[PDB]
Amino acid sequence: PRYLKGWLEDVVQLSLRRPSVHASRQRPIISLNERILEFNKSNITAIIAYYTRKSPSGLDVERDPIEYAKFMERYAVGLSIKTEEKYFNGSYEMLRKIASSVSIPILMNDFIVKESQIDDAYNLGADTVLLIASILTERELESLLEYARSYGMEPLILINDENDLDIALRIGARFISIFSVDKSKSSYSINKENQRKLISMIPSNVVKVAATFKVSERNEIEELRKLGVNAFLISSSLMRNPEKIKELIE
Repeated sequence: PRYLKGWLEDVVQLSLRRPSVHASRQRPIISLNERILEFNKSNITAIIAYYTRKSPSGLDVERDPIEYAKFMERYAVGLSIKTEEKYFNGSYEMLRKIASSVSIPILMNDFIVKESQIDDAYNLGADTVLLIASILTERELESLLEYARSYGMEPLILINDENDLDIALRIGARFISIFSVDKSKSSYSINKENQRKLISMIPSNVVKVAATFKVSERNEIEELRKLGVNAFLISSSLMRNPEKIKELIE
């Protein structure tokens, strides 16, 4: 992986030594990028529900993962499950349990640094994974992207700046996420103004995911929609009331 230091390079090598898992999916892949485009054709607001048990930035407990997934299943275009163990309190069993009880695209949100994690994701039932360009070399990101595609998994590529986006687009990325739920570490670089900037630099063909900032004003959403954003990544902690989810969903 690229030159990382501090907190991130730690969880990065934690992933490198993460023991592979033996399991087998009990349902095939349900494509996330493709389900978003169909949500688009029908003008359904495509919301990827972002779920983590605990977080380092915001130290707060969560509600039952299985119960939450069963709930969001009728609304979200897909679910993003944080499987990192140390800082985010996720686990592979949690992912396997969610992928078994739900029939909508599941995205494994973790720090993928080797092909076995991708095998892990496929075998645990995830429908795709998160690939972070700012963590992998252009070499590793091209390879991993191919590995996942062989499984039939079109990964969502996280980019945080024009640099990451150049790397991603040249290796042929077809599914991209401008920013994530939390606002980076270099942080002011991560704002609403830079986000539209990065979005306009993405080819109309690419499926674009925008990490929303403020959920409630629908005119941040229907505005990003006009700039081509296909789906929105939203923290679970802002989607608990069904009627409110509907207000977002139209």
